[PDB]
Amino acid sequence: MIVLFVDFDYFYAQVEEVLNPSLKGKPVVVCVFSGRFEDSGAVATANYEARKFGVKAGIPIVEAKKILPNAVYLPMRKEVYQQVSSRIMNLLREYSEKIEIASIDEAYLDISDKVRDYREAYNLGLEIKNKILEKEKITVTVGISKNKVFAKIAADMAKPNGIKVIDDEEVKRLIRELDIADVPGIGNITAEKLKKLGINKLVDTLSIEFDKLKGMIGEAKAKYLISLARDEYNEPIRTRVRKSIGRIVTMKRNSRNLEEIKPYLFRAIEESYYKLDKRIPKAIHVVAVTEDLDIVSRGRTFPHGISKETAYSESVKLLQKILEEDERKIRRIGVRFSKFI
DNA sequence: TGGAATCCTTCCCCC
DNA sequence: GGGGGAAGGATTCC
Ligand SMILES: Nc1ncnc2c1ncn2[C@H]1C[C@H](O)[C@@H](COP(=O)(O)OP(=O)(O)OP(=O)(O)O)O1
Ligand SMILES: [Ca+2]
Ligand SMILES: [Ca+2]
Repeated sequence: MIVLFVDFDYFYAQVEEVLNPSLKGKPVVVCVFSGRFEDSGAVATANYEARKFGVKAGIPIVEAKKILPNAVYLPMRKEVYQQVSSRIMNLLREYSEKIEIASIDEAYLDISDKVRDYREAYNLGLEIKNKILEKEKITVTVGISKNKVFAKIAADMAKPNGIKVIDDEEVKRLIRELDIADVPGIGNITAEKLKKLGINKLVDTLSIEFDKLKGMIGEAKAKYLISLARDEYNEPIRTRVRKSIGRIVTMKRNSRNLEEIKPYLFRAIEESYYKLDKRIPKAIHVVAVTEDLDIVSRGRTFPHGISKETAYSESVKLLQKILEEDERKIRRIGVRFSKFI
């Protein structure tokens, strides 16, 4: 068992660089304009030029202009990055058949049937970093170990433009040494529960009675951290498929009025239906982001697939259900479509 | 901001 | 008691 994990660096920004090389050397910030005010929006990502000054994914765009008033700010062109990504995936598909496409910018490859050890793996690493640098002009970080979680961690250490092997002895210290907050799947809310439980490192997971751990963070998560800690996590590489498709959009004002919201909602369905493209959903959800950034959703499953005129009419009922059941104003509104035939 | 997975808890119908 | 749903929310990650 030997897993290789690949992670395209500062991806959306690097793609705008590849597309206009003049941009190299300059701090680049790829933004998502919400279009309420001027520069209402958030940061989708920035190159390391910008990132070293605090500008990063999820700070408002106004906050990023106060730090770097002369950086280059580009609106997000997703469809573009979506295609460049595909082309690269295809490249890796020739390095192995066992390949999990994790996100727009990550993939793990099972390379047992291709390689004999951590030296031969390394070489395959550089063989690939190179081939992507060559064909597509994009730098990636490569992390390597016995499973996916440690391949990913390896990569976090080695970024950007890095390559790294975490071998079976280094995994051993890391269970003791690694801060559990730095484990994939443990976000701020689990990190805090785990601290008040006495777990700051991966290895303190064993010192607790399981059923207390289950009681704090869930079973699924508890079994995960446990197996990880017993050098015993070993989930395989899967070809995961889209389970849902949707679209959420921001209104120029916060509103409670049904006629004010509807056309935002209809545009969301429209784009959603395009994105489906010969896919037929059985489930529609209406998601609202209320004025204080809380998220409330109402939905419905059908026995048949959903056509557009049915998605139109049913979506308005579920939005009604939200206004009725929740007293707050509405900042964002959209749809998600799941349960494909 | 915008997208999408997965888990958990609760409710329900019913052997 | 338990299987099998669905629905709504919570959490994470990119
Ligand atoms: N919070 C976000 N909001 C919008 N888009 C995001 C967000 N996070 C990530 N993305 C998008 C843009 C990123 O380029 C892409 C990949 O994310 P990610 O791999 O974590 O970091 P990154 O590619 O920007 O740089 P890095 O090399 O540091 O990981 O997904
Ligand atoms: Ca990356
Ligand atoms: Ca974290």
